[PDB]
Amino acid sequence: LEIIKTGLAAFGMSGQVFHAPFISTNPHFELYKIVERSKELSKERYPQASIVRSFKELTEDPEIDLIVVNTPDNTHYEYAGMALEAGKNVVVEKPFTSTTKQGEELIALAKKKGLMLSVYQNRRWDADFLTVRDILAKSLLGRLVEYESTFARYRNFGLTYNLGSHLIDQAIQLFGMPEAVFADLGILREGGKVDDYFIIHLLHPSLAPNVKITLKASYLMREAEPRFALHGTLGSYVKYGVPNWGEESEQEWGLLHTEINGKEICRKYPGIAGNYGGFYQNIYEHLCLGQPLETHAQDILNVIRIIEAAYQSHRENKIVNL
Amino acid sequence: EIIKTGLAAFGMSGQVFHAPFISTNPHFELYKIVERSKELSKERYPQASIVRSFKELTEDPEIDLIVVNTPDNTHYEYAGMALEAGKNVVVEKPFTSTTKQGEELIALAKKKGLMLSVYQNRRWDADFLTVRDILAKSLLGRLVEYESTFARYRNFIGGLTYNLGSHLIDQAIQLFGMPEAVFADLGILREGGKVDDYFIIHLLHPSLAPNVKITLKASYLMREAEPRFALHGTLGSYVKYGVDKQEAALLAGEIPERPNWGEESEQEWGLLHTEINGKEICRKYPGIAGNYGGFYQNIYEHLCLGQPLETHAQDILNVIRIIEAAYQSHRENKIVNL
Ligand SMILES: [Mg+2]
Repeated sequence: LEIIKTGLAAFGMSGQVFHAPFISTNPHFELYKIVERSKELSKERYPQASIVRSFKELTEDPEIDLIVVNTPDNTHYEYAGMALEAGKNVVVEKPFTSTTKQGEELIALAKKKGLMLSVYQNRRWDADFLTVRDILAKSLLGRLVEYESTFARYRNFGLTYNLGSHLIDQAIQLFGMPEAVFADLGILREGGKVDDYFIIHLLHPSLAPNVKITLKASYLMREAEPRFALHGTLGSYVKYGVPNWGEESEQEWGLLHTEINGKEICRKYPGIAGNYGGFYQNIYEHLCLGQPLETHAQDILNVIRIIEAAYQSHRENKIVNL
Repeated sequence: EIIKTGLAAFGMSGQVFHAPFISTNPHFELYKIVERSKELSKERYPQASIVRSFKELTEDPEIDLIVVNTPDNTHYEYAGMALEAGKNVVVEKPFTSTTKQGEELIALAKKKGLMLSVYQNRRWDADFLTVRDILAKSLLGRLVEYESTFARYRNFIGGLTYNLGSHLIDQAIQLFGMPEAVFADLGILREGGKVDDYFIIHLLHPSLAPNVKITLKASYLMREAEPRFALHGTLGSYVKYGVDKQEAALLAGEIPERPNWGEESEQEWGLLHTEINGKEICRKYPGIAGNYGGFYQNIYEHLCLGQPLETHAQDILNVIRIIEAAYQSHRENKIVNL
């Protein structure tokens, strides 16, 4: 009900694309202060923001309700820590912290002080994932029985950490944490030193324990597997991959093949647009209206636990129970 | 020169998979057909002799080969009777009710110097034959991944892992050998279902290619079908949809003799996306025709020309070992090491 005065820690790509346009347009937030080291780039589009020269200046201002930590990766633990100690709610960009221990510390500190600690991941707000969420919300496939998600690439010259994070994040958000993890990893390309292939099964996710989950990525898929393939009792949705913050061109549309009002339909499906402002609207609804936050920092720790369970599964040739 | 053949039953399997090929192959005579009460074979095979019992096949001194395609419970007894009587034998799946019975039959046939084959016809599906061709020609470069799936959609109502998984596992073993370990996850995804109607199986480190990633899958709830095959290599990929058309044509009563038998259209062919002499190509791959007659042609080449038998009964025992490991992996929530 009171406007969330927001300090933005950096005005590089991420500040200009992921953060400032939505803090600005959202009427429940004020783009109040922006850190720029020497430049005044933000003046042109955001003339009512005040430019400060240092991060500490955001933490020392009692008017600030929220600090967005989108500075370089190495600064994240220190900066989020400074902001929380100063009594500010915090958004940190992925990667949240350099260690799990650090992440646990910050969550505990936020809990102690009654503050929000959110982790920003732009892919949560992309057209493709939101379209999948919407298909599920509307039960277009009937009762869902299978979910598959693959990052297909073709490149010669670790994947489970780099692309697995996004896939695991999205699966946990839709279906909850699994009882167990199977993973098989590969180094498929000659001369490779880190995994360039994985397949992961999340066994019995808490919200939908009967749904079969497959997460995959590979650098040797010259013909791509689907970015999403979903199967239900009434139908299927299959989507192939190419920020993704608007609508999608026809070439990118998924195929929806299902039963609607008792009639079989099989058509390319435009889906719904990306909604990068959704991140901030959810923060508003959480802080002001007490609604569930979709981006709690504990999510990231949960993804890391799954990533580690996947590497353990492969290394030990075992199903890892959680 | 000519293999005199007795067919143990003229039910569906008899009319679809066996009689049309034993008949059209010039190296076989469809000599005798067991029909216990009917005379259904007279219309299409009027030169065959109808007998009323299985014993009339095994006691026939002029029969070289007996095809055991009777109801499932007889198969051990019937194959044993045929072997003891000195005949070469084909058994349909299920080979035997137990593994011990199967091992017994294999040893008996070996002792007597008799052929014991198990009918596994999907080795001659158009799609799989085409896969063998692509691999033979190294079109994908070095293969790194093999996915094989039977996608079905039937949202209403022994398991799928036995019924369809047997075919997929057999194919995978033929190409890549036996795995070191098995992971499987099975499901009953349909309301009211009594047996598994979904499986995913990983055959981990197959002997002949231990770095190739293997996924075998089937489901009765895939309204939009996943590929029948998706193979990936260093240079490219091959992706195929659909199923072999032979069984439908044979069920309709089409005679398999003709030049275009087992052929697929350009639409049915798989997509090959790879590098051929330096250049990227992406096009439908003119495939190998489906050839269920190849099962019998192989039997002839084995018995008459001393060539290797492709379909040893031991192959199905190997397949069953994998199936049992898949069931154990699912039931016990563990990777099963062989
Ligand atoms: Mg205020």
